[PDB]
Amino acid sequence: SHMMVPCSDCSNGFERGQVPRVDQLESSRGPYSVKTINVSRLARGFGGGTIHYSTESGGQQGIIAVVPGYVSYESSIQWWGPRLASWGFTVITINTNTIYDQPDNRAGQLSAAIDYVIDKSKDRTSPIYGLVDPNRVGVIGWSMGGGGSLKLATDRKIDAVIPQAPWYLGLNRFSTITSPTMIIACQADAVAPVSVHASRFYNQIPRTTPKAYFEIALGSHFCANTGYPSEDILGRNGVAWMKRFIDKDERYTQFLCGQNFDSSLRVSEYRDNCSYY
Ligand SMILES: [Cl-]
Ligand code: NA
Ligand code: NA
Repeated sequence: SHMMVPCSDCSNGFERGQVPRVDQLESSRGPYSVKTINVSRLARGFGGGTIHYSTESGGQQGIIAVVPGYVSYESSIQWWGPRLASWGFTVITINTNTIYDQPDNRAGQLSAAIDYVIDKSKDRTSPIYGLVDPNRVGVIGWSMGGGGSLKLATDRKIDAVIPQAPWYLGLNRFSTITSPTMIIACQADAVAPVSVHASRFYNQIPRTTPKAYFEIALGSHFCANTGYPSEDILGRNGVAWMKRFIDKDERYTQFLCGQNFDSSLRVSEYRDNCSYY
């Protein structure tokens, strides 16, 4: 076997840390200090990126890979890295092999990036040696990368998916997705119109699969990217989503359900099937 460091801040399975306040979830950082490892483009199967991780709480950490869109780089999605790592996930934000790569290719690169992290967790020279649980993985993607994230869920066992402003064209198996999926939609999107992409994909996913549709009022296609004005609230729901579905931490259902999120002028629509969480 490979050495795995126990979680030393866990109970009730993988429930890590204390229950936060909503304002803590909305903050730019959770309770843990974020460390980073640069991954060069020489990495197998993707264009490199950055591993974000924390060590205070020990191991058994879920793994998350995050991918950008067409003609875009890691910075567009990088905010998810430190945000989620600060809550006890090992998170790799990536560049793609080329910026022109299409959704199904981006799905394979998310898969490769997960596997890269797993491989490093078995490498005695890596800071993340023994830190991760290869059995608990999630993905996040923007635009064509969001399409890729949904595609990957149909090809690999994925514990949680966050497609943001997703774009996908053609035949798909989204009608069979069993991974808990939180779609972030940008209301005014002219690149991946929600009526064609995000909303349709949400509606396809099985009723028994936990899901959410978080639509940012007036948002452009870029509305969920690094530095945009909804990092606070998108990150609140995203951290809760990954806690609930990667860590199986049911203390976090309260942050996702019964909230009437679209009462805020910032949120044009919120859908969920909370009765199936
Ligand atoms: Cl747009
Ligand atoms: Na590479
Ligand atoms: Na609203």
